[PDB]
Amino acid sequence: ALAKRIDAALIVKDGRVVEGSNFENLRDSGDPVELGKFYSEIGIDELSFWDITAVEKRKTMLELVEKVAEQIDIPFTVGGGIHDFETASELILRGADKVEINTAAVENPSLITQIAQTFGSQAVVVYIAAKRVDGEFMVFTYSGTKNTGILLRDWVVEVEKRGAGEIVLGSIDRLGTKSGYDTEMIRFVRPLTTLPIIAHRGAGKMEHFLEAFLAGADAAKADSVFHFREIDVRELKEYLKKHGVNVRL
Repeated sequence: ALAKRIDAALIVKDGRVVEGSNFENLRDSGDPVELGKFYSEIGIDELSFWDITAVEKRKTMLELVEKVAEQIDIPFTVGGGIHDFETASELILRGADKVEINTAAVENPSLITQIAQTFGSQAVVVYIAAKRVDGEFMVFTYSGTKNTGILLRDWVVEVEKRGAGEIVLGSIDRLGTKSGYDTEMIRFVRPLTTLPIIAHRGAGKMEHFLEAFLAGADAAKADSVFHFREIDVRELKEYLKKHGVNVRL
């Protein structure tokens, strides 16, 4: 098999973890590099960093990927406000395994192609934020707030065609919610693409992850459930492996 992956997402701003973590065993529980590193040691397969720095942003983001590339041994993705090829190229550049684009991809899909052909499809992740609108899955930009009018089913196909290597599927309705991943959305998207699917939004308990993997997800991304210690990563992996999921352990 293919191993299923568990991803920790970190939101960062000015080199800090926005809202920190409860890993007080750490020297600075709000340091993304030390927190990233610590997750890699306890059983997280990949890391994700989303930057919301002010402009200050480029230097901040470059310093982040430099310090992470040097310290951590697992794959990592860096996003966003990465609006052009040059910024993307430079971050990959500086040590990021992948760049994640969302609003930029929708507004410039050719941006997927450009990074893909210079660095390979494996270097490009497109975050799709989607929401049911009148019985239809629609793609949304600007953190889930702007209805683009594009069907999920069409963007998924287009994203693939342009050469993305992987897709985050984030259920806007589940933002903040704790009651499971949107497995019906996962199951909708699964037969449309052979790209890897990373589920995002909704995780509350270990069983949620088993459900998303049944749904066809190749990876499951979570953040605050991990940071706040609601779910222990080791315990999550031992639970998945006990119920037949092919996880890293």
